[PDB]
Amino acid sequence: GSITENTSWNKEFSAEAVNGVFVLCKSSSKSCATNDLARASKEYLPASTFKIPNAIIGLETGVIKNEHQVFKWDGKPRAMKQWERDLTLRGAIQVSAVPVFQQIAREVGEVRMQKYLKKFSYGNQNISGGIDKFWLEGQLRISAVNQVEFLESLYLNKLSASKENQLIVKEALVTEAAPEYLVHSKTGFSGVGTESNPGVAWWVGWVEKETEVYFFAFNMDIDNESKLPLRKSIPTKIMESEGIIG
Amino acid sequence: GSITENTSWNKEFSAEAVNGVFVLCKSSSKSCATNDLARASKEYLPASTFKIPNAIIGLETGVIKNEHQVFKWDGKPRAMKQWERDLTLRGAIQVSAVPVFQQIAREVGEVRMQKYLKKFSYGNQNISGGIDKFWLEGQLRISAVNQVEFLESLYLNKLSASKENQLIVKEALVTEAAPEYLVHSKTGFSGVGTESNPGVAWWVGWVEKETEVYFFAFNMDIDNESKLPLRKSIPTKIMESEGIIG
Ligand SMILES: [Co+2]
Ligand SMILES: [Co+2]
Repeated sequence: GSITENTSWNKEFSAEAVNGVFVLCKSSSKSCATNDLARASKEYLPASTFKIPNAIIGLETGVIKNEHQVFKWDGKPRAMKQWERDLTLRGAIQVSAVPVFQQIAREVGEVRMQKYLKKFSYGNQNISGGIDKFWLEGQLRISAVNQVEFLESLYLNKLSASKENQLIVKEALVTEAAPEYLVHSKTGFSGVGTESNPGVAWWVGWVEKETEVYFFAFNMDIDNESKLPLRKSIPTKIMESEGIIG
Repeated sequence: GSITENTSWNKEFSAEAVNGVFVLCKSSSKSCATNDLARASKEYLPASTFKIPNAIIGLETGVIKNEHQVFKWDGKPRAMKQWERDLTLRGAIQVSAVPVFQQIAREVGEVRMQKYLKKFSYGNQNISGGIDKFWLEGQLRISAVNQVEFLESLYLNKLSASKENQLIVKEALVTEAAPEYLVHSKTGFSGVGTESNPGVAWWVGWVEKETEVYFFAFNMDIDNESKLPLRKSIPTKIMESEGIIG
C-alpha cells in the first residue's frame, strides 16, 4: 500500500484549534491520505479502541461465550450509571463499560493476551502495567496507521481468529447504517491528562460505501472533556467532504 | 406457539385505510401479538423479502463465494438505474436488486432451492413456474408468523446453514443503527395488481434493543404505489409506541 500527505483537511483541525491526525485509506487502491505523516506514525494509548481486539480475544479464548453473550451487572457500583445494567457485546462496546472488559482481560490472562497481540501485530504489544489496565493507563501504544492495518485485517477476516468471531465483532461495531453505506467504528478516550501532556481521543473504523471500503483512524490531543465530540465531528466532516458519508 | 390479538394497534391502520397485519414477538416467536389473528397466518407472495433466504442459500451452495462477493453489472439494461452498477451483498439487498438475485437463483437451481426451502420451513415451499421468478409472480407464499419464525431461527443461527453464512446475511440486513439498538430488516413489494386483486407490501425483521430482542413482520394490501411508505411508517409507529425504537 501507500500513503501520501495532503492539506485539504487541515482547515477542519485549525477551525477547532485541534492537534491531531486523520488517516483515510481506500481499499481498492491500497492508498492512504493523511494531514500529518509524522503524527500518523506516532503511537498513543489505545484506550477504549482496545475493546476491538479485546472482544476478539475474549471470543477466541472462550471467555465470551458467543454473540448473544449478556454481561450481567453484579449490582455493585460502577464509574458510570449506563454501565450499571445488563449489556450485550455491542452494548458493552458502545457505552464502553470498562469494568466488563477489565473482567474479560483478567480471564484471558497475560500469556494469551500477549500471544494474540503478537499475532495481531497490535501496536508496541506492551501489556505491562496491570492485565486490566495496560490499554487504559499502561504501556500499550498504537499508531493511526497501525489501527487501519489492523482494521483492514479484521474486515478481511485475516486476523488469527475464527471467521465467526471476527464477523461477530464486526457487526457489534456497526454505528451507522444507510442504504448506500455501513459504518463500523469505535471511539477511545484516555483522559484529559494535563496541558503539558494531554490525553488522547480516538475514532477509528471503516466505511463500506458502494463497492469501495474506506478504513480510517483519527486521534487528537485532549486536555478538556468538552472537546470530546471533536473526535467524531472532525473526521466526519472530512469524510462528508470526500463524499464518502453524509 | 401462541398468537394474541391486540386492539391498540388497529388505529394505525384505519387511520390510513389500510388492510394489513403486524406481528410482533418479544424474546421469541412462541408468543406473538397482532392486530389481526386470521391475517397473521394468511400467506402472501414474499416478493423481495425472499432475498433473505435466497442470500443464505446462495452462500451455502457456494454460488455466492463469500462475504466480500461483488456482483458485477454486465452493462445491460436493468429495471432500475440503481441496479445498473457493481454491488456488494448488502448493496444488492438494500437497493433490492432483483436481477442479481434472479441470477443467484438460477445458479442455485430448482433441486437445491427446493431442498433449502424445505429445510427452512419457508412458507408453502412452492417454487414452481420458473426458477428466477417464483417469489416475484409465482406460487410461493408465506405468512407474517412464518416470517417471524424464520427470522428468529436466523437470529439464533439455528437455520440449516453455517453460522458464518447466517452471520454474513444478518449484517447485510442491518438497516438502522442507534446507540441502544440495531434494526435488521427487509422490505417487499409484489406490485400493485388490481383493486379487486391488490398486490402486497412487506417489512420484516427484528430489533435488538438493549438485552431484549423483538421479531416483527408486517404486510398490507396495496394497489397504488403512493401508499408504499406505509409498509414502514405503520409498523414503525407501533414499535415506537411500544417504546422499542425511536
Ligand atoms: Co460490514
Ligand atoms: Co444483530
